Amino acid sequence: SVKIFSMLEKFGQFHWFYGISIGQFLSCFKRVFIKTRVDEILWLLYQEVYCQFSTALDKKFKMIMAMTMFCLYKFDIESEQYKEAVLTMIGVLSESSDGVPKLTTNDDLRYLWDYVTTKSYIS
Repeated sequence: SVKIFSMLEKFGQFHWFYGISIGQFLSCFKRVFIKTRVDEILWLLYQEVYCQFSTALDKKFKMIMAMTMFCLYKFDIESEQYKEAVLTMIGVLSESSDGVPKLTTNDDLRYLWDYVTTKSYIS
């Protein structure tokens, strides 16, 4: 929760309209409970905070926030080689880290590689 709030306050200090309210965050977290267990609360928290605070951002920051929440959750859940693969994927998307990833189970990674080899950046 505090990491998500730090990301949201970074967004708020970027642009004036993109601010975040602490009371809004508590209301969203309460409505999570209104609408392996602890991981299920964490999953519902991520899904609901995105579903509420995505509409306050434009499309480009929508992709920003979506991909960075997916990255944060997957760093928390998966292993170190997975994290290295994700960082290498973001680097080759950033034209900075152009190299082989720790490709292995992680089925969606081959689909991401299929998307990126054809230079389908938007996909």
